[PDB]
Amino acid sequence: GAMGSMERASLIQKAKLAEQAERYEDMAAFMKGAVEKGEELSNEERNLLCVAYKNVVGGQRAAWRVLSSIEQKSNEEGSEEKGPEVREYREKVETELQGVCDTVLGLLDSHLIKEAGDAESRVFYLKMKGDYYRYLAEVATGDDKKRIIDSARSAYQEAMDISKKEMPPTNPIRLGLALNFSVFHYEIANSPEEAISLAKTTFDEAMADLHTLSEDSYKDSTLIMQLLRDNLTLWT
Amino acid sequence: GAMGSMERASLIQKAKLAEQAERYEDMAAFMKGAVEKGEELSNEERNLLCVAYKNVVGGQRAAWRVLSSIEQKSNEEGSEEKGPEVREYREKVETELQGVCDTVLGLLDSHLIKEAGDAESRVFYLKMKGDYYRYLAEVATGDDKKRIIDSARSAYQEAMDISKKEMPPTNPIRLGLALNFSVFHYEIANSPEEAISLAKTTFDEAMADLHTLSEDSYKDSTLIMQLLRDNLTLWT
Amino acid sequence: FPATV
Amino acid sequence: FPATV
Ligand SMILES: *SCCNC(=O)c1ccccc1Sc1ccccc1C#N
Ligand SMILES: *SCCNC(=O)c1ccccc1Sc1ccccc1C#N
Ligand SMILES: [Mg+2]
Ligand SMILES: [Mg+2]
Repeated sequence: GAMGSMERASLIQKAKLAEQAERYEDMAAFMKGAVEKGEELSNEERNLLCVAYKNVVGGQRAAWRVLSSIEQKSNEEGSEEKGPEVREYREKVETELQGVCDTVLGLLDSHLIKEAGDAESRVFYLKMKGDYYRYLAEVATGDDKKRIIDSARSAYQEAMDISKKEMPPTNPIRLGLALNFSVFHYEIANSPEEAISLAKTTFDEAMADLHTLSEDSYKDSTLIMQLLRDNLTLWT
Repeated sequence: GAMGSMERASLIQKAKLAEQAERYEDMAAFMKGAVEKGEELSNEERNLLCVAYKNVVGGQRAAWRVLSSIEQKSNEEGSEEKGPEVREYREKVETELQGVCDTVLGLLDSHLIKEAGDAESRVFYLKMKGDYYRYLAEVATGDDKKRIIDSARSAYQEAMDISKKEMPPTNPIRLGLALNFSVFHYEIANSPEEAISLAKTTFDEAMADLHTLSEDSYKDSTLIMQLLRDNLTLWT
Repeated sequence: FPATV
Repeated sequence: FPATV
């Protein structure tokens, strides 16, 4: 790998510089190099990995949705035949997106998840595995689409089981996992009732635990609780 | 080149799709492929070329300025030594920026400018040559920095001479050229008085010609006149 | 789209 | 920064 000759600490330093410069592709390449050094990631370093790939794949998903919408309109009655170009370019963006997801899933499988023993790291990585299978599911249409969906579900479910056993209901990693698994139910699994039930139960059980928190922990937890409420407002 | 097998019309079609998806690196690669087909560009196609590289190099300049600022702060008294990483990463971004500028200048030299006979295309391309030498000048510090600055000046000057002879004072290409040459004077050539004089004279001579214009031409010209006024307000 | 983190 | 087009 092109980052093999750079110090782990220098890769982390440059990931933070890339974030400041809004150079998220660079940030992801630096964090990929850091993971491939083979040492476990700290809490801060896990955040940097999350931020880098969230921004990269988020831009790809946004672009894929624009192109897919144009493609759908071109396949409407009375639409003028414009040739293969829209499908080709949507496929190009889709293929790059799948490549990014496969890269992230590869880092989690080699070997972030198997070395993560603490609940905070293990739930973080398993949620991430669910997320990037979810992005693969968003563009999937083939023989393995159901298996891609079930790979997302299985990763999310394992993260949920651990988070319920090992973390308080206000833990931001637990809350963020529930937020995203709820979105998986709504948008991927055709299960809006499960999506709404999960978001509501997660919100209510966090509300009841806020009294235990410091001001700074309260801020983190209520921030994600508001995202749960926002989704519930969208869905009801 | 990787676009050699794709039809010119398909490259233009996908450049417009990439613009809709805000995929400006793709847009630039498609327009580079279109230019390399060897045919002259239409007015619309010149716009697409401008848009693609403006967005790509604009992001690189923004990132370079963030990193350069961090680097300057690290070289202040009482700043803790953090190692070579900031300089290395600034150099990396700087090198990619220079690569983009060299690519654009290469397209103009092979062979867009020499085949451009109409004032509208020739002024557009020569202004573009001035612009991308200006971006090279922004990061230049070596033996050829004065020569880079003079390459920008010379391209701008040739475009100005043609635009004054062949275009009305409200022509948007002429106005945009004067806007950017004025910025060259202010930010690159250490000539704020020339910058202000050019922006003011350009604004006043366009104002006096607006009465000749249709509503739609008036909108284009006054839009750029307001950019001249904005710069004048910044500078006075 | 719904919020995710 | 100043405006350019
Ligand atoms: S990609 C970076 C943004 N997301 C997260 O930080 C993240 C990742 C996994 C689970 C939850 C969250 S959100 C979070 C986590 C810790 C502290 C605060 C917040 C928030 N908001
Ligand atoms: S990169 C696309 C934006 N810039 C320009 O369109 C451009 C390029 C060269 C000279 C002037 C201009 S601005 C312009 C040109 C034609 C019509 C309207 C406008 C504007 N505004
Ligand atoms: Mg495909
Ligand atoms: Mg250099």
